[PDB]
Amino acid sequence: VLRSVNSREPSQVIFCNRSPRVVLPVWLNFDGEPQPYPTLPPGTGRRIHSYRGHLWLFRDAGTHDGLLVNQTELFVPSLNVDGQPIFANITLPVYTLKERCLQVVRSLVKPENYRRLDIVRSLYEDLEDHPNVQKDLERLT
Amino acid sequence: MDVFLMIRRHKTTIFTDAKESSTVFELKRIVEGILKRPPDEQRLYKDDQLLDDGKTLGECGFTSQTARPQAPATVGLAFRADDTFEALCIEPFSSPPELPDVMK
Amino acid sequence: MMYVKLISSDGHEFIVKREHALTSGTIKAMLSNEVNFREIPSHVLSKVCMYFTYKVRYTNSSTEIPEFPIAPEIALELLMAANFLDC
Ligand SMILES: CC(=O)NC1(C(=O)N[C@H](C(=O)N2C[C@H](O)C[C@H]2C(=O)NCc2ccc(-c3scnc3C)cc2)C(C)(C)C)CC1
Repeated sequence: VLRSVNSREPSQVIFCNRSPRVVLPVWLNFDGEPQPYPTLPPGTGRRIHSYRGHLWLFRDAGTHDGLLVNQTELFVPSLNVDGQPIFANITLPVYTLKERCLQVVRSLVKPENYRRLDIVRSLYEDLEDHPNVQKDLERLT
Repeated sequence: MDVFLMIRRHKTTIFTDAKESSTVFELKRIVEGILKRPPDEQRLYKDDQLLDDGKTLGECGFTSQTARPQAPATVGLAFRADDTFEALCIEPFSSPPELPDVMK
Repeated sequence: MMYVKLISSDGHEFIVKREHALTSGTIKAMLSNEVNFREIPSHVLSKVCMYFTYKVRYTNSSTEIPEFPIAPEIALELLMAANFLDC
């Protein structure tokens, strides 16, 4: 369902990382498989060649936490007007306090030790169920 | 520009915002609406320094890039009982426990 | 402006805007103008209040969003509070 269209109509894009994370761009290919692309360090930008109707999303390269692009989940390159490129502004969302606490706890505890934490079983499951692109593709569908 | 503050006395802490161009006296009127004590019974402080009514929050060092939503700046508060003012007293927050072993 | 009082387990009294406190469905239910939290100490509840301010300020905004900071030493307790408060 969620997949790029094979249009063959060029479209130039600036990927602008306005987050403090290392960014992984992900292109959804013509069969809907996620394909990873080279990462962007915090604060940096790249001019890249893509196509009209192609689908992209963006993640933290180390943890796969979700990021936003022009204030939403997916980015689709559009028609360039007057030769000017389209801007893809990549930012942190406002995470819930719970999801942010889970991020910080995950960054300090090795997965094998989640069960030794003194918390309710449901929070152990919440930690183990870490961010993942396939999970979100199933959701977005 | 908005500045984000914690106004603190003893075991009381008020979260609020104000303009950088607003005055110390105007901040006392805010405290008055919440805690029901008039400006003349209030002293405001930055650390140990007593703040003058006519000065702006900006002049006194509360600026939009240091008094942030996720990390607000502290303003101390003392009340007058009867004739004289109490000393500035701010109770510290509780201490976190040791990091569990699996977090080291 | 309508304020509410949130009281920590060690007796610290946090006075915040009602609208900010309604970020939490749990707090809304406990109100519907003071709430006592027997399991949440002040070093955690103060951070909770700072999250409310952060969320209200940066939700539906254009200006770039900074990271919400959480010290390692309070992360486990803050997680438990956020789960109880559904925020
Ligand atoms: C030959 C062909 O199939 N051309 C078309 C096409 O769709 N090509 C794809 C293509 O070129 N793509 C798909 C995406 O739209 C992006 C584009 C591409 O791969 N561009 C090169 C590129 C290289 C690095 C980067 C990045 S991302 C972060 N840093 C860099 C340097 C971005 C784009 C691909 C099937 C060859 C993968 C049909 C028009």
